[PDB]
Amino acid sequence: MREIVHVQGGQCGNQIGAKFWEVISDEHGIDPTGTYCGDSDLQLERINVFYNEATGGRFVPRAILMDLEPGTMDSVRAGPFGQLFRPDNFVFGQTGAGNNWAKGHYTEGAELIDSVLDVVRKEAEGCDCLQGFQITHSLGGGTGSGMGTLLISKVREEYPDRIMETFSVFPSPKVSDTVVEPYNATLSVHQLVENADEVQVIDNEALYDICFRTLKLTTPTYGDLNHLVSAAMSGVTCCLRFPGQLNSDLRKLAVNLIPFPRLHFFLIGFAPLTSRGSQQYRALSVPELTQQMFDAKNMMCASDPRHGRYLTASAMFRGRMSTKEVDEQMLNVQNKNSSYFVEWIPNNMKSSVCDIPPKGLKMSVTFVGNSTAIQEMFKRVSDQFTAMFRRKAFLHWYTGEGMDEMEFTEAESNMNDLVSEYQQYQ
Amino acid sequence: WTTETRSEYEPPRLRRDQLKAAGQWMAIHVSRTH
Amino acid sequence: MREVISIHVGQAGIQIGNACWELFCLEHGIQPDGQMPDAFNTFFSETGAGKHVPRCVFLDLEPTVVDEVRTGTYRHLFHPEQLISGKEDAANNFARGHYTIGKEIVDLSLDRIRKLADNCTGLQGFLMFNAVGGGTGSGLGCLLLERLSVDYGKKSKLNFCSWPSPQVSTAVVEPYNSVLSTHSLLEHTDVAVMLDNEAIYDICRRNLDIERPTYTNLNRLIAQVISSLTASLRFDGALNVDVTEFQTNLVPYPRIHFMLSSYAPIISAEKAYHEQLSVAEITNSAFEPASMMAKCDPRHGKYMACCLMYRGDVVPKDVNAAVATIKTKRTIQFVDWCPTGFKCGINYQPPTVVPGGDLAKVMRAVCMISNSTAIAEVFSRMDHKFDLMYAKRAFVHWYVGEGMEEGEFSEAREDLAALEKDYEEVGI
Amino acid sequence: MREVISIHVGQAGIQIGNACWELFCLEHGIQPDGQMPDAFNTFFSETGAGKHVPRCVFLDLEPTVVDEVRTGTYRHLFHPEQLISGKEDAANNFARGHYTIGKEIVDLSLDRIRKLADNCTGLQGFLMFNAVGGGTGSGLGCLLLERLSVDYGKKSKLNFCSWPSPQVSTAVVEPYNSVLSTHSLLEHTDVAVMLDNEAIYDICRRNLDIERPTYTNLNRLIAQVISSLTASLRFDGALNVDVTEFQTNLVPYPRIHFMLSSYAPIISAEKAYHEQLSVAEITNSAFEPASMMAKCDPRHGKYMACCLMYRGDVVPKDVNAAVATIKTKRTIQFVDWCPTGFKCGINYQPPTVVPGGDLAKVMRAVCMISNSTAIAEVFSRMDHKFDLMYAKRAFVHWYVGEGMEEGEFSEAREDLAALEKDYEEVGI
Amino acid sequence: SQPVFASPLNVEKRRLNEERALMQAQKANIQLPPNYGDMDLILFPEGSLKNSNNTVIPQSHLKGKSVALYFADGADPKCASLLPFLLNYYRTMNEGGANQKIEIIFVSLDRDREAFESHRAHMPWLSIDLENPLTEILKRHFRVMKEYEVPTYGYGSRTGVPSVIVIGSDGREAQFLPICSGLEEGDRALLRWDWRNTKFA
Ligand SMILES: Nc1nc2c(ncn2[C@@H]2O[C@H](COP(=O)(O)OP(=O)(O)OP(=O)(O)O)[C@@H](O)[C@H]2O)c(=O)[nH]1
Ligand SMILES: Nc1nc2c(ncn2[C@@H]2O[C@H](COP(=O)(O)OP(=O)(O)OP(=O)(O)O)[C@@H](O)[C@H]2O)c(=O)[nH]1
Ligand SMILES: Nc1nc2c(ncn2[C@@H]2O[C@H](COP(=O)(O)OP(=O)(O)O)[C@@H](O)[C@H]2O)c(=O)[nH]1
Ligand SMILES: [Mg+2]
Ligand SMILES: [Mg+2]
Repeated sequence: MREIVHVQGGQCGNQIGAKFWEVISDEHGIDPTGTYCGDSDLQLERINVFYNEATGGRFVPRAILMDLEPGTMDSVRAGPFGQLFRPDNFVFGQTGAGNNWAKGHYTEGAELIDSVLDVVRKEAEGCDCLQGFQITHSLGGGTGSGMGTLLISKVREEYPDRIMETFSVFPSPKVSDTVVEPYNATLSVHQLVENADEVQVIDNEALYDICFRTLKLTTPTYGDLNHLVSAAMSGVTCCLRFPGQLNSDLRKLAVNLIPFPRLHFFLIGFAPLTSRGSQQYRALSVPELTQQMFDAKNMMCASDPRHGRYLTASAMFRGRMSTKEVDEQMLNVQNKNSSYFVEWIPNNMKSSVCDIPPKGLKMSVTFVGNSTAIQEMFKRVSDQFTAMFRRKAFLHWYTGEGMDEMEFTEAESNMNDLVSEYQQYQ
Repeated sequence: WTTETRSEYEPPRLRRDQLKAAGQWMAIHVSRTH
Repeated sequence: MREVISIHVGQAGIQIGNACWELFCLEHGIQPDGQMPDAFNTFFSETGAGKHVPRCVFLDLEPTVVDEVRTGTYRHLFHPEQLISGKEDAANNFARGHYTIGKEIVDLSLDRIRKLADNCTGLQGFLMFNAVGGGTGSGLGCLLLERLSVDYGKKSKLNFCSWPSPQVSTAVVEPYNSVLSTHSLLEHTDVAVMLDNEAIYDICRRNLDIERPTYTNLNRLIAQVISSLTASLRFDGALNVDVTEFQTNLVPYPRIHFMLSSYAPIISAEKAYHEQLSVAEITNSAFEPASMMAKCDPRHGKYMACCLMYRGDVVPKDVNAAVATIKTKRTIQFVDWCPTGFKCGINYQPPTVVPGGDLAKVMRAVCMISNSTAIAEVFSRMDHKFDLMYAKRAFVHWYVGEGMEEGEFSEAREDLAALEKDYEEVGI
Repeated sequence: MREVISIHVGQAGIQIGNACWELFCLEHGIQPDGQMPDAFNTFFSETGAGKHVPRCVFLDLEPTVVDEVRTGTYRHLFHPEQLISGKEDAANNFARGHYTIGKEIVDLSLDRIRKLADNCTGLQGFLMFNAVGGGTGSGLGCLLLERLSVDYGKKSKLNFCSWPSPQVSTAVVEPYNSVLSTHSLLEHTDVAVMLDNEAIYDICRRNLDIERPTYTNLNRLIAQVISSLTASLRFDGALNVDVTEFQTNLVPYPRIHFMLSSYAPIISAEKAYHEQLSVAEITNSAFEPASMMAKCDPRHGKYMACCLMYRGDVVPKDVNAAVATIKTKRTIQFVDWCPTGFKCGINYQPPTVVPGGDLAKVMRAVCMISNSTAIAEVFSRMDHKFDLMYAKRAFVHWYVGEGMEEGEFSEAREDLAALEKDYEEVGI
Repeated sequence: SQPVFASPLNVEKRRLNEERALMQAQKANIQLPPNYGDMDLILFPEGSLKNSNNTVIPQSHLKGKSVALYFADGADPKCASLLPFLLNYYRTMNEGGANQKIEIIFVSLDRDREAFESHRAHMPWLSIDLENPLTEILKRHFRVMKEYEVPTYGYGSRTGVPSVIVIGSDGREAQFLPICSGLEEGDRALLRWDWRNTKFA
C-alpha cells in the first residue's frame, strides 16, 4: 500500500513523536513488546502504512529519530512503547546544538545529516510506494529548527514528487523558554515555504488554552499536551489506515486545500473535546461537533480565525455516521459564516469519512484549514525579529559559526512576502 | 468497529434471519362492490 | 444472446456497483458464492458448472475500496483479475488520472475488456458508472471512453454520471473536474444519464421517511434504476425494449444526450397500507417536479422525449390513460416539434426487494428516463461556478504541472458553452 | 513401436527432466518404484517384473545434481548406469565441455545411448534438453549433437534449449558460450525450441500470481510442454501429430528451424473456476505476446507456420473456429508464401495435474510451436553482447589455454550473422 | 506412507492395519504386508474435536467438506498477525453459500492451559486440546516445529508456525498453503486454498 515515513527531530519533536506512537499503536492494537493483540481485521489489513514486518513478526516502526543530544533519545527508549523503535535509527550526535540555527543547519548538524539521509534512503527504497513524509519538529530552538529543516531540504531534491508533511511547533509567544525564538523561527520559515507543501501550525499558547478551557486542566503536563497533537496527527492520516465511504488521502488533502503553491499553512482541530466531569453528558452527533470545530479556541494554533477568512477548509471525519448530515452541516456553517469564507471559492469545505472511529470514541473529526488569519502570528514573530535585529541582539553565536547578515534580511523579506500574499487574498 | 460495506452488504439469507428476528414484514375495487 | 458489460471507475462507481450487483445477484437467485440452488445471460457468464461470474470490471487507482470488496463477502463471486487496484489514487485531479498515473491501468483494464467482450458477438452496451468530480472518476473514465471509442466503433455506451451537487461539493476542485470531463464526454458516450446526490437524499427524506440516510442508501435506489432499465433483456414482457434503440428514441441530435432519471413508487413499508398502488398515480408521482434524481425543476424545461419502463403486473392501457392525462395536463409542457413524446415498455417481472433495504415490496413500478431542455440550468450553474474560481487562476498549477496545458481549461469552456446555446436553440 | 529417447545435458537439463520424469510417471500411473498399482512405451520400458524404467540419460560433468538424484525420492526408478556423472565441473566454460573434460564422459554417453537404441523398435527421436549458457550444457551439447549425427544421422534431433534472457542472466561468460552453441544448434539440430528463464518467470507471476517463483516452478511448466507435445505418441484420439509430422509442417527451410512454445491454459486454482476455460480463449491466450514462453515479441516478425497441439476434451469444430479467427485478426500476420500455415493436434486426453503444484484440473490445453521471423531478435541482443565483449579480448584466456583455437570465436559470430541473414530474407 | 513414513500416526496406522491383515489371513492369497491404499484409519477419535463452549463434534460432521489443520502459537507475532485474516476468510467464505465449505481444526504450541484458553477465546472453529496426545502425534506427522527440539527422523521442518495444511481422509496432505515456505506469501497464501479437490470423505 502507501508507505508513510515518520521522522521526528528535536527535544520537542521526539516527545510528540513518541506520543504519536502511543496513539497509532493503540489504534492498531500493538503491544509495547511489538506483537499484535486481538482479532481486529480492520486495524491490520493496512498495517504497512506506518509499520514494517520484520523477521520474527514484530511490527517494527518506520520511524526515524534525530536529535543532537543524548537527551530525549534514551528517555523515550526507556519509556513505555519505546522498545518498538529500531536501535539503528537512533542517530545521536553527542555535542549539543543548544538554541542555534547554525549548529543544526550549516555547522555540526551538517555532518550528522549525511547519516540521517542514509536512514531515510534505506528505509524508503525498500518499497517504492511512498505516499509522503511526516516531519515533527519545533522551530523555536536548535536541533529541531536547524537540523529539522536541513533534512526537510535535502529530502525534497531526492524525491521531488512526493508530499512532506510537517507538524511544526511555532514559537508560542507568551510561554517561551529561552530567548532566541524570533531569530530561530524567522530564519526557518523561508524553507518551510519553498521546499514544503503541507505545513501544520501548532502553538503552545492554544495548546495550553485548549487544556485550560475545553478540558479545564490544572496541571497540564507535557505528556497530555502531546496527546492532543498525536490525536490530530492520527486523524489527518486515518484514511491511509482504514477503509471509508468517501476516501481521503494526504494528496487528496494537498490538491484540494492549498491555492497557489506557497499557501500551505493549516490550523488543526480535533473536537470531541470535553473534560472527564462532563464526559458521559454529551449528545455526540454530527451537528454539534461542527459547532465545536468552528469556534476559535479549539484550533491548536494561537491565531484567531474570526479575525480572518478560511480560504479552503477540510472536515476529515472519523466514525459511524450518515452522510447528508455532514453535507448539510458544511453548507449551513458556510451559510451563517458567509463573511468568514471566500467569495471566489464556492463550497470552501472538504469532507470525508474514515468509517472506523478513533479508539475509545464513536465519532471525531480533524479540521485542517487554510486561513488568512495565519499572518497574525507571522507578523507577531517578525515583529519580535525586527525588534532584536535593529539593535543587533545576540547574533555572534549565529554568525560566529558562519552566516551572513544578508541571509537574515533575505529571511525577513521572504517571510514578509507571506504576510502580503495572505493579505491580498483576504 | 464494522465498516459500512461489511455491515450492510452481507448476504441476503443472513440479513433475512437478522431482520426476521426484528420484524421484517379514479379508484377501483373488487368485483363484490357495485 | 444479449450481453451488456458494466464498467465501474472511481470510488463512487465501485460501491454503486456493489449495490448494483447486490440487486442482480438476489434477483436471479445467484448466491454470493456464485452458484444457484437463460435469463441471466445479460449480466452473468456461466463458468464451469453451476456458477455465474459477473460481466463486471472494477477500476480504482487506490486499493482501499476495491480490496475491501475482495476481502468482504463478495470475494468468490467476482473473477479475481478484473478487480483492479492501482498504486495511488489520483487525489481529486483530472490531470493525474488521465496523464501520469492513469496510463499504467488503462492498458490492463482494456485487456480484460478484450477477454470479456470476445465471448459472443452482438455486444449490447456499456453500462459505465463514474463520479464526475472525482479524480479517477473523471480522468480514468475519460481514458476508457476515448479508447473504447477507437476500439469499438458503433457500440452503445450507457453512462451514469454522479454529477456535482448544486449546493454540496465535498471538494473545491469540483468545477475543475466537472467542466473538463464534459470536454471528453460529449463525443464519446451515447446515452448519459445525469444523477445528483441530495436530490435522492431528498427522496429518502420525503418519500422513504428515514431520518439518517447515507451513501449506501443512495446506491440501493440507483441499483433499482439499472435493474428496471435492463429488465427487458433479463425477462420477458408485453413490450420488450433494447438499449440499441434508447438512443434512437430519446435523443434527436448527436450532441445532446443528457437525461434525467425518475422512479416510482418510493414508499416505506409502514405507509404502504394507506394506499392501493395503481398505474394511474405512480406515473403522476414520477412526473412530480420534486421526485427526480437530479434536482432540476422542470417547470421551465420543454420536454423532448420520454422513456417510461413499467415492471410487474401492469395492463398496457392504464399506462395509455396515464399518458393520456399527462398530455392534457398543463404543468408539464411538451415542445411543439415533437407531437408524440413517449415510449412505454412493459415487463412482467415485478421489482425485487433487498433484505434490510427501506423499499417496500410493490407489484408495479415505473422508471422514467426523460430528455428535456431543463439540463440548460444544470450546466449554466456550473458555468457560473467554474469561471468565478477560474477568474484568478485558482488551483490551476496542480493540473498544469501534472500534464494539462494552460488553455485546456479555456477551450473546455467554449464547448461547454456551445452545449448550452444548442438548448435554447431547440426551445424556440 | 514408438519411442523417444531423452538426453539431459547440463544442470538445466537435469532439472527440466527432473520435473519431466515426475509428470511422465504421474500420467501413466508409474509409481516411484517402477510398479504400476500400452500407452507408456515412448518413455518407459518393461523390465519383466512389472518395472518401468525411463529411456533416459542424465549427463552432467559435475557430481552435484546427479548424485542428488541418486539420493532422492526416485532412486529406485532410474537405471543406475543411466545417470552418468563426471568428477569435475566444466564451470561455465565451453572449452571444458568440448575440448578437455568431454572425453571420459562422452564415450560412456554414447555407450548408454547405444544400449537405449537396440532395445526398442521404431526410434522416433532424440529429444534433448541443454543449457547453452553454461559450460557442461553447451560444451557437451555440441559434442553429443555432433557424435550422434555421425552414427545415427537420420533420426530426429529435436532439442529444447535454455537460451539466456536479454536482461536477466546469471553469468558473465554466457554471451561467449551461447554463440559457441550456434554451430551445434544450426547444422546439427533438427528442431530447436528457444527458451529463457525470464519469460517463463513472467508467465508464472502474471498468470499464476506467484510473485516470487523459483527454478522448480519453471520446470513443471516446461514438463507440461513436453508431455503435450509428445501426447500424440501415447494417447489415442483425434488428429495425431508425431515427431515426423512435427518438422514437416513447421520447418520451412533446411536451416530455418527455430520456434517458440505457447502452452497457455496456465491458471493456478482461483482464476480457473471463475473463467469459461474454453477452446476459444486458450487460443487467444496462446497467441497473446506476453504469454510467449521465450522473450520474443511476434509482432516484430512474421509467422511461417504454427502447430497448435490441442489436448483434452476438445472437438474439431471448436478447433477450426478458433484457428479461423486467428486469420481474421490483423495483429497476427503470416508470410505471403504460406497461406495455409496451421496444424492442429487434437488429442483425447485431459492434462495431468501434479498433486501439490500450481495448476488446476484443466479440461483442455493447447501448446503451439511457432516459427516466426521475430526470433532473429533473441540473436540480435546476442550480437550486441558478443560485440562489446570480444572487441578487446574479454574472458578469452580461459579458452585459449584449454584446447580452443582463435578464429573459432570469429566464425561463431559470422555464423550468428549468417542466421540473421537468412531470417531477414525469408520474411520478404 | 504419506507424507512421511517415520511418523507415530503412520506407525500406529501400519500396526493396526497389518494386524487386521494377519487376523484376516489366519481366519482365511493375501498380500502381506498390506498396501498403502488399502490401509485405513480413523484419524480423529471420538473425543477429539470441540468447538466453542466445549461440545463434542465427531468426524461425521467433516464429510463433504474441505478441512484443514491450523498449527498456531499464542505468543508468536506471525500467528497473531495471521489470525484475523484467517477469521476473515473463514467467515466470508463459509457464510457465502447455502452450506459452509471449509473447516479449520486448531492445534497448539501454547505453553499452558491459560495461554491455550486465551488464544481459544477468539476462535469459532474446531480445536484439539493440548493435553490430548494427538496434538503431538499430528505435529510429528506434519513436521511443524518452532525450533529443532524434537528428535526428528532425518526430517527438516516443513514450515514454521503458523501453518494451514489441508488434510485428506487418511492423513495425506492435499496441498500446502505457503505462508512461511518456499513461496513465502504471507497472509495471501489462504487465497491459494482450493476446495473442490480436497473433499474430506
Ligand atoms: N451517489 C453516490 N455518489 C458517490 C458515492 N461515493 C462518492 N460519490 C461522489 O463522488 C464524489 C467524489 O469522487 P469519488 O468517487 O468519491 O472519488 P474517485 O472517483 O475515486 O476519485 P478521487 O476523488 O480522486 O478519489 C463525491 O462528491 C460524491 O458526490 C456513492 O457511494 N454514491
Ligand atoms: N529453465 C531452467 N533453467 C535452468 C535450470 N537450471 C539451470 N538453468 C539455466 O542454466 C544457466 C546456468 O548454467 P547451468 O545449467 O546451471 O550449468 P551447466 O549446464 O551444468 O554447465 P556449467 O556452467 O559448466 O555448470 C542459468 O543461467 C539458468 O538460466 C532449470 O532448472 N530450469
Ligand atoms: N508542545 C510541546 N512543546 C515543547 C515540547 N518540548 C519542548 N517544547 C517547546 O520547545 C521549546 C524548546 O525547544 P527544544 O525542542 O528543546 O529545542 P531543540 O532541543 O533544539 O529541538 C520550549 O520553549 C518548549 O515550549 C513538547 O514535548 N511539546
Ligand atoms: Mg471516492
Ligand atoms: Mg554442470
